[PDB]
Amino acid sequence: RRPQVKLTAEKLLSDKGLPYVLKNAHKRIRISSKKNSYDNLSNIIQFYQLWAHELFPKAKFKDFMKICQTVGKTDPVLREYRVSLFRDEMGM
Amino acid sequence: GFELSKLLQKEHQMRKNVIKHTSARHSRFGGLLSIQTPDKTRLTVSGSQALVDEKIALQKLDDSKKWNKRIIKKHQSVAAEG
Amino acid sequence: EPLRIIWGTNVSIQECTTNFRNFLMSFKYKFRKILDEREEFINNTTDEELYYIKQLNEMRELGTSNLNLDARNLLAYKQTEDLYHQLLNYPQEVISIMDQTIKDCMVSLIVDNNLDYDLDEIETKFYKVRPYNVGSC
Amino acid sequence: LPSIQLPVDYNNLFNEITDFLVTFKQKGPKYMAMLQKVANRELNSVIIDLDDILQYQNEKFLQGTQADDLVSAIQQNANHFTELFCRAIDNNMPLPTKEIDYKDDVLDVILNQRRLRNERMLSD
DNA sequence: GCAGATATCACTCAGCACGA
DNA sequence: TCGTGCTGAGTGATATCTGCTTTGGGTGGGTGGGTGGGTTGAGGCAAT
Repeated sequence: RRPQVKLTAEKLLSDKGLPYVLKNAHKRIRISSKKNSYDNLSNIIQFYQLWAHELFPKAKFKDFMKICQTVGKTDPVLREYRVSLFRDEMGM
Repeated sequence: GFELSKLLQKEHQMRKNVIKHTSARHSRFGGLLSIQTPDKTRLTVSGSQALVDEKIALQKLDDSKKWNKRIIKKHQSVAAEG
Repeated sequence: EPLRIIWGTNVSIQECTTNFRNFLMSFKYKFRKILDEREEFINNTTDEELYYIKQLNEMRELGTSNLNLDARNLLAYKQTEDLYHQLLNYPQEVISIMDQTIKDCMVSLIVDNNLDYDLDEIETKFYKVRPYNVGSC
Repeated sequence: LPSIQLPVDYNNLFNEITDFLVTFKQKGPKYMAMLQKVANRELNSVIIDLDDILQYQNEKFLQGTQADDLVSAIQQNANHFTELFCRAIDNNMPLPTKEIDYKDDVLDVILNQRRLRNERMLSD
């Protein structure tokens, strides 16, 4: 009767998602030599889990990562953009 | 005896680590936490232990989710192939 | 940096924890006497000593997991005036925070003092606070 | 559910009630002052005197602008006019004049956060 | 008319082999 | 070296279904009602 919510390229490419990550990802995340490795890993996973929950509350963190892997493998439009970001850096 | 003592010492360490996640008060004591994300929105997480440690709060928020992605494991017993 | 906040209010839990830890760390009974207009009754031995530090040390020596608390003592101190109202209005969250802060204070006292006490006994013990004298009956 | 044509109109009665709470004068209007006290958290009970309603009705009729008999309507079916009076008070409620605490108001933080979230969601 | 325990059917997804 | 159409498999939501009492007893009541029923006997203690 109702199509299942699914992590499509459209949601990822929306303002919330990859654009949000590129906007503010280095400022919030911070790996410090003084702090232990566990704390830095916790901080990184803390940022990414919050972003995923804001974007895709449906799936847990590990499931979100696996779905992201599959989508990146499949979707061509996602590949287009992923190549594009790298291309801009080569330009820079 | 020595092996039993070592195993008991390992189990005691595991129990000590587990105790860190349990609340001093009983289950029905109550207490709701409201953790605000940077985009001015707050999510409610219950439990006494979630109030002090943020990692526990995030972990409980993770576990509360119900939907699970598929995992298919097709395995054949040895008796099937003799 | 998500900010922990008690539901339905605007009190930061980290503020509560740090204020309670400071109050426990540095509290002298002379403040209680000053509050009750009993300044002239202040001695120089009992009222010049860290009350709750002795309470926690006695707890450890006797192996107990209970610390009775007086709200009027919270009112006496400077940093914990709002903590009294918070405890009165939101007892569950404040009580849990106080219990965890008491456990943290005991652990820090043992570690910093460089005592020979084994950390296992304190680590696996549940600590609870029992406030009383919280106002009119 | 067959329908009947009862000789009672609720829009007109609600308009009359709204006019009653803003025009009656047993000092400004009595019930306006009573509500003003409530908005300051000084009163938690508003008592509507049907004698006042009768006096207002007779005053209006004397002027020639006869209106519906509100007193008889209230007694014949009272469980419905509680809602009407509450709605009228909510509509005509005045803004507080004395500074309120607003500190330990669970159903003010809840509502503020609910408004912020709704505005952010709708705007996006 | 209403809540709970139970079983039915339909739809969609990850693996597989082949052909490009 | 690899891309995609076909398939079996398994949940999700939804269809029918049974059940909607139940129960002996006064801290479940009598505005829940008798077509839902409840039928002691000895022993201890106050009053006298």
